[PDB]
Amino acid sequence: SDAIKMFVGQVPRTWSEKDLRELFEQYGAVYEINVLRDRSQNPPQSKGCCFVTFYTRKAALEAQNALHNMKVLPGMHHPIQMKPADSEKNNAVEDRKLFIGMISKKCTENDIRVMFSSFGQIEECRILRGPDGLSRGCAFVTFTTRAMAQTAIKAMHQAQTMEGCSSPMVVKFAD
RNA sequence: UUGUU
Repeated sequence: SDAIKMFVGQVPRTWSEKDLRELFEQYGAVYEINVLRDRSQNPPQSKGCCFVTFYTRKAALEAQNALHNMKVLPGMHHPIQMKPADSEKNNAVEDRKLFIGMISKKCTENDIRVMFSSFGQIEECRILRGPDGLSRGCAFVTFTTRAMAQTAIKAMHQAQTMEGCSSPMVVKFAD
């Protein structure tokens, strides 16, 4: 597939980029290798992990299948751990998720889904409830794209007041 | 009791 950066743990601290390139190139072409370093004192030191960026997702997956939880590098007591790097995380859920406040306590998950369905696909909708299943009068709504969440906010924030509520509905990005 | 899982 397209390029992807993988985080790799249980790499011996003595290994450099050269050693890592050699290992990974067995499975697919490597764009870049970067050993994570600690510069807190002299000299800089490997943190025992690296990033490897493969040109294709296919290569990354083949390396993962071959290595993750399978290959134990020299001196290690656990096998390589490999997964996509944090920097590759794209649609953080946290940035696509709305807090909906001041909704009626009678409001159902389905009620909220319907109210907000016109703005995009809703991947999740949860009413916050207390111990006795009573609504806390608020919800979380996750859209598939933040774009759809912004659209809902502009259209729905304080647009109406629901049954039993002291103020208009609150629609905003979740904390 | 405006309540952010």
